[PDB]
Amino acid sequence: TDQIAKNVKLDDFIPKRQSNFELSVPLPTKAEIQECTARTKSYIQRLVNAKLANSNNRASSRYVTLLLNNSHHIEVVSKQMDPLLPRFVGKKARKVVAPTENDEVVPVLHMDGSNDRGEADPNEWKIPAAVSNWKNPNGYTVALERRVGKALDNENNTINDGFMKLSEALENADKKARQ
Amino acid sequence: EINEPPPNICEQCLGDEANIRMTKIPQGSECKICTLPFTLYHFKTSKRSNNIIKTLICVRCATQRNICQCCMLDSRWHIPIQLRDHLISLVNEENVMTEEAKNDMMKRFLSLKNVKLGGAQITSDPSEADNIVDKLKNILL
Amino acid sequence: LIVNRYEKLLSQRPEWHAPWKLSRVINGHLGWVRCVAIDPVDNEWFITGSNDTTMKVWDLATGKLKTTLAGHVMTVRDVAVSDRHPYLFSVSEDKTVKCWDLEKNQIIRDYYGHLSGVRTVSIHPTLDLIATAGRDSVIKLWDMRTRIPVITLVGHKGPINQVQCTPVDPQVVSSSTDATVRLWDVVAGKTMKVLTHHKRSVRATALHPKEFSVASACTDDIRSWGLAEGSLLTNFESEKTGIINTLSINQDDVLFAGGDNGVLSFYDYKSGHKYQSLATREMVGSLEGERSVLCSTFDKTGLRLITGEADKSIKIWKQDETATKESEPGLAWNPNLSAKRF
Amino acid sequence: NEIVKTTTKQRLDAYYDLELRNSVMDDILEMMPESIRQKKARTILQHLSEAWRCWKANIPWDVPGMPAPIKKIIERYIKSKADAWVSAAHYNRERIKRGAHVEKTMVKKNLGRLTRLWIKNEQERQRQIQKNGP
Amino acid sequence: EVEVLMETKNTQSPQTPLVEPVTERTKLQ
Amino acid sequence: ISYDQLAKLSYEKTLRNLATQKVQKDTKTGKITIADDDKLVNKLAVSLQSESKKRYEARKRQMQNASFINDKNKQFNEKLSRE
Amino acid sequence: PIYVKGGVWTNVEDQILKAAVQKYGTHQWSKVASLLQKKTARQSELRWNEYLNPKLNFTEFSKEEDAQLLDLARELPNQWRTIADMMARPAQVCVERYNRLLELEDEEKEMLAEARARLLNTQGKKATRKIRERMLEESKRIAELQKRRELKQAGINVAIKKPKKKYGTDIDYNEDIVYEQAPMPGIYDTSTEDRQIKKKFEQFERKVNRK
Amino acid sequence: SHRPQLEARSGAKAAAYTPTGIEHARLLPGHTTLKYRKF
Amino acid sequence: DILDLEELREYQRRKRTEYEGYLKRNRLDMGQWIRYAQFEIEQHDMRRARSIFERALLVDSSFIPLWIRYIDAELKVKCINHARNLMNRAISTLPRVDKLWYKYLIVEESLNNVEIVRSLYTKWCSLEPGVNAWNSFVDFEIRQKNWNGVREIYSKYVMAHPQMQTWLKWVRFENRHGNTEFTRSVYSLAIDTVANLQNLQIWSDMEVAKLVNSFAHWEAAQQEYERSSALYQIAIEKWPSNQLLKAGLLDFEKQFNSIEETISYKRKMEYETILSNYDTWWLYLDLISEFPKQIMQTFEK
RNA sequence: GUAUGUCUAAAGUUAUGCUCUUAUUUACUAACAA
RNA sequence: ACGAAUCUCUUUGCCUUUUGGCUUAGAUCAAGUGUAGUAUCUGUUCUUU
Ligand SMILES: [Zn+2]
Ligand SMILES: [Zn+2]
Repeated sequence: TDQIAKNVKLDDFIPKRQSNFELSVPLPTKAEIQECTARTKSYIQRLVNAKLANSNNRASSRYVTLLLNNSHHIEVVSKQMDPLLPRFVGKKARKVVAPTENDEVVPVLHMDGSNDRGEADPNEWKIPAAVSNWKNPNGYTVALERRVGKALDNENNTINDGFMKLSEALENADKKARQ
Repeated sequence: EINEPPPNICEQCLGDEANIRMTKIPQGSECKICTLPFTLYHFKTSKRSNNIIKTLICVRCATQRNICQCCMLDSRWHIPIQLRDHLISLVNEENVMTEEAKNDMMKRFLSLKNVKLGGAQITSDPSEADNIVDKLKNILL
Repeated sequence: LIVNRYEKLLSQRPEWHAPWKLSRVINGHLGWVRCVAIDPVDNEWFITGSNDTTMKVWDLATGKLKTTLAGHVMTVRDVAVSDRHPYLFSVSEDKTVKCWDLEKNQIIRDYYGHLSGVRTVSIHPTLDLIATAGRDSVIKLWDMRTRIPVITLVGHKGPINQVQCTPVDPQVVSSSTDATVRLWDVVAGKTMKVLTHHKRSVRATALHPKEFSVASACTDDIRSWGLAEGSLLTNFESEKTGIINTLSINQDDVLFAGGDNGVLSFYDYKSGHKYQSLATREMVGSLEGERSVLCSTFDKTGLRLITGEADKSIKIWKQDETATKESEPGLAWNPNLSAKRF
Repeated sequence: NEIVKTTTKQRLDAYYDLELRNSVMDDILEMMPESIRQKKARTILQHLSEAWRCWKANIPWDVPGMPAPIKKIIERYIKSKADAWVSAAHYNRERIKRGAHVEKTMVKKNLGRLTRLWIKNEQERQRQIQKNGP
Repeated sequence: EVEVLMETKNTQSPQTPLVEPVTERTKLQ
Repeated sequence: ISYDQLAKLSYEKTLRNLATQKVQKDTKTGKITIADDDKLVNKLAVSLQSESKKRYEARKRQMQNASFINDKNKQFNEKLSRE
Repeated sequence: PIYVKGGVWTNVEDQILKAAVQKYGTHQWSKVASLLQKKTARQSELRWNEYLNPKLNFTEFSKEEDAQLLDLARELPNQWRTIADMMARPAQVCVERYNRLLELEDEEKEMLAEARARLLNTQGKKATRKIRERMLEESKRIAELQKRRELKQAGINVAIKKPKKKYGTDIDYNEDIVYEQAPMPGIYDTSTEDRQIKKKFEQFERKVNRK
Repeated sequence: SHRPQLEARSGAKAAAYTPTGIEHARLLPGHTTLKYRKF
Repeated sequence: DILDLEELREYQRRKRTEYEGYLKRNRLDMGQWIRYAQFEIEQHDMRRARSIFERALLVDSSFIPLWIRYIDAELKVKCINHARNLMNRAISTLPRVDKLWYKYLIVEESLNNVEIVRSLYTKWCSLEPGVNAWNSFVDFEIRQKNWNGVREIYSKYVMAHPQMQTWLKWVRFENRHGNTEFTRSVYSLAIDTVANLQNLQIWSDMEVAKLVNSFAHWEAAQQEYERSSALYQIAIEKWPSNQLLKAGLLDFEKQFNSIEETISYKRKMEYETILSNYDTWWLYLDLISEFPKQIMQTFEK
């Protein structure tokens, strides 16, 4: 009752320009571009820093660009460890399968209904089971007609135009010589 | 990854000091549940207390069970997770378990999912917790 | 409700654009010209990536072979000059995303990481960060300076035929074979919104210059999408045309689409009106399937289309300056209504 | 465990060909209006492979039951592949002439390719001779 | 096509011989 | 025949198979308990099993109908011969 | 005895060759040759090309066809392969026609048995070995069961040994759910159904135990 | 037996995989600084 | 063979390991997935089956048969809410495929939750689906004994499919309906709509011609032929390019003058004749029928 | 002869037309001899 | 006779165990014995059916 497939709705199909052309989709604001850049740039710089200080090559350490656990308060610290022992004891290149986490459903939503051309076409589009003159993987024997083909040696006509003249010429030349 | 989630430690466990000084080793151990690197936090409860308390499980695991990261107890009631699941199963329902997969690959996978387990859904929202408590009380009498 | 919308459509008028003619032809490469990309700072030279792997740089004015560049092994599937900084990125089936420097004509930095033959590169307009995606079904994001992958926008469930980097929040438009397109909260590592209005491989996408939108292609339909909300904007009249290879939009709302039929399509980007079909020619010796425009891009001017066809030809197209509303009008636009999308 | 191997001289060909068949397969799926299964793509790609071999032989690849568009597409893709091959061969032979570092195996391969190429050329000349007199 | 206004070009060699850069290094004097 | 038509036509059929012979919502939980007839669901279960069984036996008969070497090839030549 | 190949095409042999051709196709002439203990690869291929291939023809030539032939002879002097092609016939036959116009079983059965055996055996050694291992494995399993069952009958309960896990993250699927991707969260309520199915499961287990 | 490529090794799994923390040869910092245009 | 419990457990394990292994190589072989799920079903462990289905779904959503199989599996164990929830989810994912919707519909019908089937049908129709959906809905709403609200959906069924076939179908329905007043009313409505959107923004001349014909024959069954005549005049007036229209009119005249019929019809035949090339026969016909200026002009031509 | 791959390596998890006899072939295999 | 249901067959529709890469066809087509095994041969006799 007004909830059956509440995720899908027709207004997603509706083109929002087909009604009203020159619906000026605003090219983003320069100020807001500065915002986005600032955010994302900050993020990626942090990420790269993390990547760098992570890695064992101390060489790449020089390109690196408090808390409370309730109402109760506490000081967090990072104890420096012996630079012999592994920096990150935890990480050991685990294989891990990802759960998808597609908790929200999303439609796949195409608008068409082709009957005449859509049914006449498959009779044309139906591809024959490809069989080779080279290589059976499964070793299926098959009919000899289906094996060997081409069947187009027939031509014979345009090829001859000139040969007649040539062989005839030879014959006549020979005749002339002979007599 | 970035240190996005904060550590999930309870009060009793942590001890009654206005300010303790704990340390964080990032990517600092595989957890006790899902064999998976996480930021290991640890601290002596007092300065001169000999026993360090280290954060056994990972934060995702903690959230998932809705527990302390050092006690392995529910963050609300400070009781064994299994026991709390039994209690929950008893009141309001017939069946509430929190099945950990005992296979090393699958456990990781399970840990990765951002989905609360049986009892954790009750104990997360405090309203629901309260409701459960009152129902339990009713059941008693 | 359909009748209302249809009526509204008929009420409006898609504007007249000057039609096109085949201005220049260049039989330059010895393979398909699967990539074409044009320098956006100066509008002087445009490079084209062959299947030979020798991406060749072409002056527009003369048309001559400015210079060859051959750092790759396999087909240079895509390239992308950064107007922001003088770096020609490219990418092959060899999984490399090599960054050339044009201040030296050599390669500078390779971006290792990609599991499978990467199809497309797109540089970020407002950052020193580039996006690339291939058969891996993953759109990676490289920090240029440090040549690491910063982030990996997993999501797509199939190879990812195009990508477009934008300046806004949805910083990436990822167009896949998976019959989808994605907009991403790049910082989050999450698709903010996922448009799916395609039956088939979404294998030709283009950002509009001055609109902040992105057209995408399927086997036939060519949607055009408004990527602020993550909303549809306009279905097109591509009902019988072929599989669209490339889809470069002009400055002046003149959306191009390249057919596997071979037929150059031409649309008014605002409306959808197919204001010119143009069946291309092949080179004398070619076969009739080979006439297939596999690449396309417009200049800064927007008055020269360049098309990387599989006839090993780099065909170029001018708009007719002799044209009027009576001398070559469009193809008499008509919304079909036959259970249609419009 | 994210090993991913680069292309090298040793695995270049295999990678090439897999990329090719992926492309071809994609194109055919785009074309095909029924939205057929992967198992029906096996027929397609296998068909392609046979076509390639036929081209190599210089026996015309004229399978009757196909749709024309598919036949076109495959013809195109083998022409691309063929182009790649022939040019590669030519490059190799100049390389061999130069006396460069080249794989014994690679030189044999090039010999084979160039032979097939030669035969193809030759019998094409025979055809030409036939088709428009001596 | 020898007749038409389509201008074909069967190019081969580079003009700039892989020395002359494609973009030039802007600087002080 | 498309999967559009073949769906509706099969829909029409099983409606003839039908032609042979309450909502309560807790909006806080979101749980829409549609208490309906347990006898009818059982009648669906048995009918649907019977439909699938009928189809299952239909193949079994058609498999037992009969230029090849092995089980698969015989069928593969049959896939060629139908064209 | 080993020897140099040749001889004459016995009809059985021809048939075998045809079968081979159907199997392996017209460009693996070595294999087909191998199938025939007497005849060579080259011989075989030639035979197929010349006599045996069904897309040839040996029907007589019409008067028009005769004219075409003899005219070709007149014009192309004894280039009979070319002439054959022109005709659309095999060459030897054409030549013969032109000329006309101008004027033991144990062994055979051995190769047959071997042949049929081969053609009906279409798998590389990897396959054969694999199926062998499969059946052997099955046998082993049943033997193990027989022991276990025997002991149960005897009164000693022995749990079946796990597969000696190949790697650290190797999975047993009976331990716990494979990769429990749960159903989509419930819009319609599911509680009674959960109960009923649980009961059914437990009941099934009970039945199995009793079974 | 030995089979063509169809569904590529998708970098979804490689993303969810744990880091290695090895130092490859080419990821050593080459051309630290970027160039820029006049604008 | 499969006697004791633990042994069965081992069997289950081994089988799983096989199935799992085969899935690992070809993540996509839905035949393999669905087979595995069938195995789970057979084992009478439903949860695992569900999980398998879910995984399978994730791997490839677009494969409809998988969805159907899962659905039916759910149905099998009388876990109807799960089936329903799933089917809703399927709809949400792939609404533009029909078989899912139909599967849902049949399920609900068998359930005899008729209100819900109406409601869902309303939804599906609202998404501008295929004509097929509309028709099936109508059949349902006719199989439902009532004849109100059906009217509204017919009105909407034009709204989604402005096709003359729709209108004609509606008219046919009203023919089944007892009250003839609405039949005429419907005709009036249709004609009015045609008038309003007169210009080239709908169906061809054919469909309109067909409509006019149908209307004319309805009226023919009814009393008022005056109005039919008026409509015809209006039709010729309102519409140009009246080959179909004129033909229909001619036919009606013949039914219900003779000279006129022979005249216009014959002329049409000449047009038809012209289209073929009996051109002599055409010209002659014209000459005889005529007007005589057009006879001699067209004769000259 | 090998790669390689399995196997073993000990402690008890608390439930009530045929059978036959032979001689011969051929094939394959054989780090067994010649 | 119309309506329906059940069963069998036939025609079509569905392909329902229905070919899953690349390279120089990826390359090259032999001179064996006795000893054993294994299978396959064939005869060979008799028995009883
Ligand atoms: Zn605690
Ligand atoms: Zn954990």
